Amino acid sequence: SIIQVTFIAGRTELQKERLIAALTDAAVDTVGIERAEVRVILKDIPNTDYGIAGQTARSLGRGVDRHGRAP
Amino acid sequence: SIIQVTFIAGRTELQKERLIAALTDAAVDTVGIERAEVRVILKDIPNTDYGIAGQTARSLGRGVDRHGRAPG
Amino acid sequence: SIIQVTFIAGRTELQKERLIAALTDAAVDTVGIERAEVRVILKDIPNTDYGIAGQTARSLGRGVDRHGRAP
Amino acid sequence: PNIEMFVVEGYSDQQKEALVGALTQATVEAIGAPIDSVRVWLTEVPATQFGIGGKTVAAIAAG
Amino acid sequence: PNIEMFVVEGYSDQQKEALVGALTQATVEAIGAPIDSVRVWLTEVPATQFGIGGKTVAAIAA
Amino acid sequence: PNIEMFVVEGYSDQQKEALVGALTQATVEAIGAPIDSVRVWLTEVPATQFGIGGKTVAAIAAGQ
Repeated sequence: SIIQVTFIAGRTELQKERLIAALTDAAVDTVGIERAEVRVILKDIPNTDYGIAGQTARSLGRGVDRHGRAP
Repeated sequence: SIIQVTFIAGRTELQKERLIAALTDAAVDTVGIERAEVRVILKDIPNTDYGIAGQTARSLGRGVDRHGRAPG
Repeated sequence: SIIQVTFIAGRTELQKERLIAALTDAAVDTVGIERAEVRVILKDIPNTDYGIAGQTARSLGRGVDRHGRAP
Repeated sequence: PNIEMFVVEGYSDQQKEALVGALTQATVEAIGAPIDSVRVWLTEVPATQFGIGGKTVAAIAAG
Repeated sequence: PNIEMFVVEGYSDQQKEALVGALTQATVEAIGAPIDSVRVWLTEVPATQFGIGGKTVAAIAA
Repeated sequence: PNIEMFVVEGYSDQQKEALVGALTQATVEAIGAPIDSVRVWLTEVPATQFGIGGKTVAAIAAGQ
């Protein structure tokens, strides 16, 4: 089974590696899915492309943009 | 409460912010969802990666690629 | 490697089998993904739930409803 | 353009119908896409399957 | 963070509850997100609609 | 029909063009949908963001 994650851009490679391990462990431990069956997809959303309460994340000082630059 | 938009790359920051606002308004106005909890995810697809009737948007001369560049 | 299909409810189980098989073949034959890695997920959207150009699929006489039969 | 909205189950067809048109219009009215190109669909999530802060909506609504 | 997990039909409501909880806590721990910002939902796929290697899970199980 | 395929970064533009066309044709033939109704797109994932068995494709590649 298949875990799709969306989150504001700005996480490091190590945080992404950690999240993939931890989400996989969570599926295996909780419902006994075979480890080899677990897929995880992480998609970084630029802060210009993610809306919260009608506002972009960049307008709220959160996240980085498509080249990793903070607001 | 979670709105995912997929569309060809090329739209501006201001277009996106307009879209984010408009979609959030539409959700709250039509079914009274809490504005504070509406999330809008905009997914830019490079024109090399998007298909129209089996042909890439770039082949049709539309949008931009992953480097932000027009098909010209 | 992971294929997600979203389309209006109404397709038969045989059509769903055919589509899973054909999309897998396309992935394998075109870019050489190993067959055992290909995952296909089909999502049936009721016609009261799917809009064409602003109108629902049911409004236009297409597909079926969440119960399984509709005009 | 493709618009997918995840909603918890509970809305009626009519609420849904008006949501679809409003999301389409909002898209046409925000960026200028031809209305014929705008696809909207709702994915309704059962309350047993959608979590906020780690609790299901069904569990929150136990009291 | 938004987490959508596609699961084949067959899990109990209590397994689904534990899954959304364990997915949420895994995110909190792994990337330090505050728990109330994490949204986790499950999308249940009928076995006739979940393909592995070109074969449906239903056909595999049969 | 809407077909989204998640792919690891690395395929050429020609390969992606070929994939978009073959997924479209597969859909037309399997369920009889008119080709102009079939939207196909690829969502490209960096190899550090695609996990199999809890490992990234990047780590799997780096392990031969």
